[PDB]
Amino acid sequence: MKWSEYANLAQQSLEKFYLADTKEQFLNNFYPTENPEEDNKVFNYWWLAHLVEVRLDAYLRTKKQADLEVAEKTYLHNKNRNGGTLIHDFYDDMLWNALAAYRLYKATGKSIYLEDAQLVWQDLVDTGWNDIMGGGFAWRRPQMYYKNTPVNAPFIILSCWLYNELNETKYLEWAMKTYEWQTKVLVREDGFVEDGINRLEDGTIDYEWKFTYNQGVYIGANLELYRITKEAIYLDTANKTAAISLKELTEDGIFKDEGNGGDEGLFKGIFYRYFTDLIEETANKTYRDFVLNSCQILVENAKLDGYLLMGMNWKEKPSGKIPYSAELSGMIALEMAAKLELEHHHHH
Repeated sequence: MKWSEYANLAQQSLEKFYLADTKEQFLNNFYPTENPEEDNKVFNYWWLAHLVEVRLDAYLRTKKQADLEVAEKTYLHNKNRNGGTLIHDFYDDMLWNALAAYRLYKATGKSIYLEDAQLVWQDLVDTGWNDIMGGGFAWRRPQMYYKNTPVNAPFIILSCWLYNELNETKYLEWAMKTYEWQTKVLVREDGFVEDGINRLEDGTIDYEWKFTYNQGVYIGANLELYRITKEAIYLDTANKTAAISLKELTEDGIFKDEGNGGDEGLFKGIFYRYFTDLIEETANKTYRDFVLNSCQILVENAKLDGYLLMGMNWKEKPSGKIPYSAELSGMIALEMAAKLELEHHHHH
């Protein structure tokens, strides 16, 4: 089965294992789910933001209107569960949705999605930044002193996208301002990206919170700025972050576990997305093979009744309670493998 076909199977697998009993819920958070009521209490607004993105990946691959519709329907379901707006207490949850909104805008051409993305950017600029810890956007409204990567890196990406779209200087200025702070405060000399700082109001960094998605979004931020500025530092930094990530976060061809919590299940999917952008920008065949080889391990072990149930550890057979966040990273990885399989040419 080709990668494009595995991506299609992955797309179908989500509802196979997560379709909820009611249309209102849409998807159960876990599989299996012995007690739906309790397991579904948490509204994973940010998980759904990434589902919109993976549904869009399928559309970009197929060009089928039906696929774009599933993406839009998903986005509206999420926005409406959140009260008919993208505004949320967690600045990062908002950003993931703003990124999905922009991609939806580019695919549908509907102005409401661009306005949604712009509104999120504006809300962060108007309320999320302060000079505690020297700058940076805060994690959530009730904790304005805690500055972390999940908020700052995605904001840089959103700012760059908005800059290219609207051509207003404020977008590039904020992208640069945020990048400078992010790099100075949360990035290691060798390119490793720390999760955040001052979470406990003690001014320290969570060094042991080594997560793949922090590396991924920093790579994306660098590539977006490289596209706009063309300064070597951005491409060089993207490469260093990618290299250190593979060196310290992987083992035996796959990424090591990052935690049994639900949210962590989505982390490596996010890395794969921006890591794939680096691959296309640099034509790095070693990194290209890492993606394809890791996906091979996933498919050789995630089979379940003809479909794919993809947990946190890609080498192990599907076991225990699995959040669809993990399912999403598997789906993202396969869509990336499928894209790589098309051998798109970007540079000679």
